[PDB]
Amino acid sequence: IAHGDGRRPNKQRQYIVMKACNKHHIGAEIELAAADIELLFAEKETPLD
Amino acid sequence: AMSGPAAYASYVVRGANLVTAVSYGRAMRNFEQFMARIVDHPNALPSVE
Repeated sequence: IAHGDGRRPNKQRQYIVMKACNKHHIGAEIELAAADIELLFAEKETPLD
Repeated sequence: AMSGPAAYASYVVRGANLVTAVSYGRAMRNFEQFMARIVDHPNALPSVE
């Protein structure tokens, strides 16, 4: 906005802004017993099995 | 020539035997006939006939 005092005039301006992503990683560890993975595949024998 | 059974006798831990086998460390043989002596018909003296 111009005005009538002795101040210098104002040229038009421009602003240029740069933004970027941030990478984030997540990890969880599960252990499964070897007998538990095995007997999911072993065959049915009896009602107690 | 004599007569005899053609196959073995089966014993399966199916039924109410399986609950006491998992929950406790023990298991009957013929739980159902063993239950009908105690709670279904008590105070009956044993008689071989």
